[PDB]
Amino acid sequence: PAAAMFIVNTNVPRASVPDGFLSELTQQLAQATGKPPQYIAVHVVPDQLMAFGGSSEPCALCSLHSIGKIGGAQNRSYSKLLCGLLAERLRISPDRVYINYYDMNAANVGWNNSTFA
Amino acid sequence: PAAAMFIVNTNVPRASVPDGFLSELTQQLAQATGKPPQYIAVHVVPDQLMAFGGSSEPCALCSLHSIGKIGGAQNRSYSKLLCGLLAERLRISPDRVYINYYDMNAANVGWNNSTFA
Amino acid sequence: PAAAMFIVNTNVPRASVPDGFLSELTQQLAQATGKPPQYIAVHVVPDQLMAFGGSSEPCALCSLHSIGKIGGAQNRSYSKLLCGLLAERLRISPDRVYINYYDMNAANVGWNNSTFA
Repeated sequence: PAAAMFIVNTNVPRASVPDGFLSELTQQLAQATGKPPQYIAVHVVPDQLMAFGGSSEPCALCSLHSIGKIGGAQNRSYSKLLCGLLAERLRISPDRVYINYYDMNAANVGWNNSTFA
Repeated sequence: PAAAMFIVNTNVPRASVPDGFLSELTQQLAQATGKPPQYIAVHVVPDQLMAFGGSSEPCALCSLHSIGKIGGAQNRSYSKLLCGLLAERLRISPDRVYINYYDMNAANVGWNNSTFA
Repeated sequence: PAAAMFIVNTNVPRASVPDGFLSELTQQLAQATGKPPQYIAVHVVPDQLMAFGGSSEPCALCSLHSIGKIGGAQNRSYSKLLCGLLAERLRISPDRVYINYYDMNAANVGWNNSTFA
């Protein structure tokens, strides 16, 4: 199925989030997952009270929930992509980023008054 | 056990969140799960920077973590309920909502200086 | 591997969050998990619109994602620790706290352009 969602939490200021970033994340993830952009959801949360390694330089905590398209090599590619994007667009060092991956069962994803199973 | 928690993240403005909405979610979920309202926790996050399908009309990303009471049919009923509530109260179209469901092991839920196992 | 991350969401005001709290959480969790503080990430979210049991006294919803070091007894110790910290520092009653525990596969944790597997 086509469902995937990406969340990034960061201490980086809202002003540093470029315009079009939501569409950028959406479409890059659509390319990466082989899912249509219409069912990719994205959520960016700046100005958070956060630390990585006990210090407060720019950092991010992210998650990608997806129905399928999750696994070792795939997650490696996603990590390369997303760390690249966060470094280029949000000035965050890749070694200060965690991304948690979740392969969701269709039956555990609600949408449009039902689930995807 | 009685533990369940619901989170909704949305780009909908804080002003559009009606008064009593937390209690409404709590009690509707208590009905739905057959759990006492005293152990239902609720978290609503408005004004978020979000997109669904690459566009920023009202949308929501939600999760329901629960000890038990999670599964295909149950999740379908929850989705009908919650999409209904989000549409009625938050003006969000049900086809712009994801709800992730999690059946949590008692041993993986901390509360009151211990866990539920 | 060394990766662990902790998030706490609470309705408690930002002003009630003491200075040094991020480092405190980081180091206490480093002690608790036997992981180096350099790979512990922490995220604190105050002033949230939240309820526990349908009422809005101070409460928290937290999560600890970790590569390993998760299980029954361990989670009990973590819960004692974290509820203690939240009560002492954030004035939150331990019976109004949920902490969800996640043992993450190395292959499902992205960091530094790759994963931990």
